[PDB]
Amino acid sequence: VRQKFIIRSKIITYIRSFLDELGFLEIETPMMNIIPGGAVAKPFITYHNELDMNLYMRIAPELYHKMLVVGGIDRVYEIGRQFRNEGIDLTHNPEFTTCEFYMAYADYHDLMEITEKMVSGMVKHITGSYKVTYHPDGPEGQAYDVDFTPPFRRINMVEELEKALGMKLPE
Amino acid sequence: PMYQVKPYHGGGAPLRVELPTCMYRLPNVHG
Ligand SMILES: C[C@H]1CCC[C@H](C[C@H]2Cc3cc(O)cc(O)c3C(=O)O2)O1
Repeated sequence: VRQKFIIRSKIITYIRSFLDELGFLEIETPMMNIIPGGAVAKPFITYHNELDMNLYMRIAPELYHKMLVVGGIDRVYEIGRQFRNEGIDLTHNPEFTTCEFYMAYADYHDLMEITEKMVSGMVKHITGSYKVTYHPDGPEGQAYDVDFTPPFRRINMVEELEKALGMKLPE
Repeated sequence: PMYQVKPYHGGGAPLRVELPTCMYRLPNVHG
């Protein structure tokens, strides 16, 4: 159990090191908002006394980060808690931790390479190789080595869905 | 042999003075 949380900490610390080294500024934005945004989710609502008005817990920091980029801070990131007032299951908890970063003069192609380098580098640094063993159904089931060797496979939503369905979709 | 006289330190146990101390350290898990 200890080892799992040591690994969790190593993951977060690795990401901070990765982004700091790329010239990102670590920032903090509001967890209480007049208007929640940046994701699709049911929000938590709370009453703030001194301002005599309801506030929402953030579901994401996205809109604040973009405003900071408008402000002239070209590279920003935040690793912090978000809150989604939704259901609990194997992969969802109402409060969970995310990293968001925003990079001026980059597009999505750039973020794919950066994602590949960050994730593959993370797995390799922490586990010693690109391949990690995973039991999708727990130890009672079969295990699979998940291969994080870049580059990652790419598929296009609409085209691949067309192939998968065996039918042409609308333009 | 001359008759026994207990040491002035009491005779219970060897003097054991309190010495200066230094909080131990744990290693950086990230290192
Ligand atoms: C910021 C996003 C980007 C996509 C992956 C991940 C999605 C996120 C969704 C999500 C919703 C929710 O209500 C509770 C949760 O624990 C999660 C989660 O861990 O994963 O983080």
